[PDB]
Amino acid sequence: RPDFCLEPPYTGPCKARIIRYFYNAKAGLCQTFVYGGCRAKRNNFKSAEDCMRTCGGA
Repeated sequence: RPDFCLEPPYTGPCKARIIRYFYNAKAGLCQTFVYGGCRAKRNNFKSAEDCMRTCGGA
């Protein structure tokens, strides 16, 4: 797994409320967070499957 999977979720400086998935490396699962709408980082996915496919295991 890519190092980016270990980064904390980043909402960013925009004020939208867009529900996205991030890999929570401490729990070993993809969870939702609120993305603000601009300046997304890599541990930000539109679906749980893509999240899990990129960053997970079991």
